[PDB]
Amino acid sequence: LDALSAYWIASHTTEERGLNVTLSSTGRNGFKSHALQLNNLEEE
Amino acid sequence: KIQIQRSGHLNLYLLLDCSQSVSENDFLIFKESASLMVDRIFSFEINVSVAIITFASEPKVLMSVLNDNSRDMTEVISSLENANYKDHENGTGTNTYAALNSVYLMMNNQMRLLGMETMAWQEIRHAIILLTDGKSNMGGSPKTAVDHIREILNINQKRNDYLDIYAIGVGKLDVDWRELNELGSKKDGERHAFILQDTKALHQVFEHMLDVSKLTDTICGVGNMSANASDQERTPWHVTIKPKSQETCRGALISDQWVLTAAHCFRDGNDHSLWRVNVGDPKSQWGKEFLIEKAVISPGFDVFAKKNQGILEFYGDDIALLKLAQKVKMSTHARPICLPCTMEANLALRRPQGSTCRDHENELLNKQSVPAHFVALNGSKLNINLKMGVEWTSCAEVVSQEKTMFPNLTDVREVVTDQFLCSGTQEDESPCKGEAGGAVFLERRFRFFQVGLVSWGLYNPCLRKRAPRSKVPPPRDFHINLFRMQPWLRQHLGDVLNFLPL
Ligand SMILES: *[C@@H]1O[C@H](CO)[C@@H](O)[C@H](O)[C@H]1NC(C)=O
Ligand SMILES: *[C@@H]1O[C@H](CO)[C@@H](O)[C@H](O)[C@H]1NC(C)=O
Ligand SMILES: *[C@@H]1O[C@H](CO)[C@@H](O)[C@H](O)[C@H]1NC(C)=O
Repeated sequence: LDALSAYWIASHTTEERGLNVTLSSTGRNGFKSHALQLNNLEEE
Repeated sequence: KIQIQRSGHLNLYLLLDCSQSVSENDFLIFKESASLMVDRIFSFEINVSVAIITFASEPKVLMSVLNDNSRDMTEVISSLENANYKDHENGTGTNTYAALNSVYLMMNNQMRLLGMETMAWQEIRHAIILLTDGKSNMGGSPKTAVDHIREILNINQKRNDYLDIYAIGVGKLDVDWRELNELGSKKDGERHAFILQDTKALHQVFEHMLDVSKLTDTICGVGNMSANASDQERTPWHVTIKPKSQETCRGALISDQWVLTAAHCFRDGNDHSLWRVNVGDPKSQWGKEFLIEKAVISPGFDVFAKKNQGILEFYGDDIALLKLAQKVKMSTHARPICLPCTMEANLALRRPQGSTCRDHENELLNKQSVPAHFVALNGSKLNINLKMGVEWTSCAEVVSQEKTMFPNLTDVREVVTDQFLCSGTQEDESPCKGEAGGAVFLERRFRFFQVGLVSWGLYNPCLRKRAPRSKVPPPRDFHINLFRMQPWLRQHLGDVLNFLPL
């Protein structure tokens, strides 16, 4: 019973699945940066 | 439009046409307009650097932003009045291209001094104003120089706010309307070319030339100087107080959470939790309603204090203090008014640091008859005259003619003490009970200062509708003097405002 309990919790577990990225470049006007959270959809 | 904001630094480059086609008196009109122009910007106390140049056939840089004195008001105005119409005697033509090229050479030298990638050049937004008839006749088409200054600042859709160019003809000038359009190119829907007759029309248009919504540093006395604007914008400190007595009294904002009013307007008691105060808000004309954290009444205030002497109502120490539930969100419609004898008022007066309360009173009440203003029920601004010294006794001698409030009165000073000001003489308007507790304020250096509060008067016009009379007693109003109440105001406002020494 302990084995099935541990196996079942191991099978069904979910993480944040974050895919944060940063964009940065050196334009003639200066330097800029951005951040895009993707913990939970799609962003532009 | 010119973005009036704390972030970044402002440059104003004012170009003066000294061509022979422009007469000497027209150049004097230009200098007068320039004087008001430079005064208006420096009233907002932002980082602004001002350079002036005169040109008929060659450009004359009377002042450069590269010099540190360009940020100083006195040096700029002195150099403005140093301009002479005969400085361009040798060359009397019209050369706008030379002036624009001088501006460009200036900009190149400045970016060399500070740095290409440095933020000291990035943050700066540049504005150039032309006061000319526009009838250029040599030197080349100014539009090429207008384009030339664009790439040195990299002007495109993303840096639209960093450049502002305006060509306005002021005075009795044969103005070429077509020429002013190319120099003053329109951006979005905002015009950059105007034809005006006098300095006052330019004052109004230049009031529409400023975007003061960007900054929120909210120094006092920044009303609005345009008849076009709403009444609340003209007097942002004006607030509305309704106690349980269902009567309406008025008040003035002095900080983000402090309200001044009259003590007589709270007759039901000291239940400040039952009172509600309305302050102007840009979102709606009804304003935003706030609760009062705590109230302070003047302990020396008592309406029936002198009833033993036949005095039915005594307005001594008629001043009340209120703490709002939350801080007021500063905006155009919600701005405080600074008390005198304070460091904030000292900066508002552009005065040296070593100031005293008596000196501030001298600066404000510097005349026998000092004009003043108070806000009416409808929010309109009316004009009254303040009488002090010898005439102060004259304004108060008419209270002995009263028949109702003082059946038994023998001594004038027993009711009108040093705490009461003088108003209502000649054609001066008389505030009524609905406007009681409002701010009695003065205008100076484009700044507003509350010198008193409405307490009572001998006539009640409201008894939008106003009507005077010519029967004894004559109209006469008395306002509580804030200069005489400094101790208690410092007792309760010491932690709110940095009061100057007595
Ligand atoms: C202007 O910039 C200076 C830094 O040079 C700063 O000290 C000041 O607070 C800024 N703002 C003004 C004068 O309104
Ligand atoms: C203010 O309103 C008046 C009346 O409509 C109008 O003539 C004027 O152009 C407006 N603006 C200015 C800047 O005076
Ligand atoms: C004053 O009114 C003018 C009208 O052009 C407006 O641009 C400005 O933001 C107003 N400022 C305040 C403080 O109400």
